[PDB]
Amino acid sequence: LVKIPGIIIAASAVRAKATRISIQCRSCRNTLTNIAMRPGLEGYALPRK
Amino acid sequence: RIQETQAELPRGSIPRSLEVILRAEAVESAQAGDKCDFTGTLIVVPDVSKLSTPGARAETNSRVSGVDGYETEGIRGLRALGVRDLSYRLVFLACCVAPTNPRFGEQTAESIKNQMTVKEWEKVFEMSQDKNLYHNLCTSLFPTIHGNDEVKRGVLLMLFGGVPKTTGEGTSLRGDINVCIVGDPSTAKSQFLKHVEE
Ligand SMILES: Nc1ncnc2c1ncn2[C@@H]1O[C@H](COP(=O)(O)OP(=O)(O)O)[C@@H](O)[C@H]1O
Ligand SMILES: [Mg+2]
Ligand SMILES: [Zn+2]
Repeated sequence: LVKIPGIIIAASAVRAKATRISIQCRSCRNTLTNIAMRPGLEGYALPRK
Repeated sequence: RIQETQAELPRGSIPRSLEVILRAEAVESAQAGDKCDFTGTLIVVPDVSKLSTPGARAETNSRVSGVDGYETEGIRGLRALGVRDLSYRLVFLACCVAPTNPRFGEQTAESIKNQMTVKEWEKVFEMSQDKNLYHNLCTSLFPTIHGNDEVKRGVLLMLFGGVPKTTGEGTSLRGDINVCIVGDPSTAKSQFLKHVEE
């Protein structure tokens, strides 16, 4: 945890980051609802099987 | 594979048979039918047991839980945790082998003479020179059976055997003596057979 002073020289538009996702299989259509995404700049590797 | 001797069977029991392992010099030191005396250490050997009842799993001590889509459940989870059944057999590891009752203290007469000690050799020589050795052997071999001196003599000659031979054309001349005893019940036939065996 860090506390720093600065000045904001830009601010991107507000976009939608998923906190939960529901992934459905193409073959059997079964779902894997409510997969907890990590917070911040980070991605998720979908299950392969 | 050896099995327990009859002298140690408990009542109404079947002999226990276990496999013993011979390594290096002793590899071929035991042959079927021998009353050997294996000296070594008992050991356990992992077994692929067919027991349908789960028992004594062994798994990792690291606490790991599968993520969504890769949960530690089923064969996947068993494999991931490295679960293996701890089923074992008891096996004997014999470093040395030897007969339970040594006979002496290729094969030839000179080989036997060298193998047997001085006292045993002199005993064999003196009994060979001894007179009426035929009757002496018969009596000393059947000290409880009365009469049947002809049967005793025939069984002794059977024990000593003949001289097997092979003809030039290949046909073999059997040298072993075959003896049969026919008679009325309670005539000591089984007694002769049991004497011969023991
Ligand atoms: N001629 C004999 N001398 C000494 N004992 C005998 C004689 N005949 C029979 N017996 C005794 O009878 C018992 C039974 O004999 P057994 O071995 O059953 O003969 P078989 O098998 O021919 O019937 C034996 O235990 C033995 O001691
Ligand atoms: Mg009989
Ligand atoms: Zn599917």
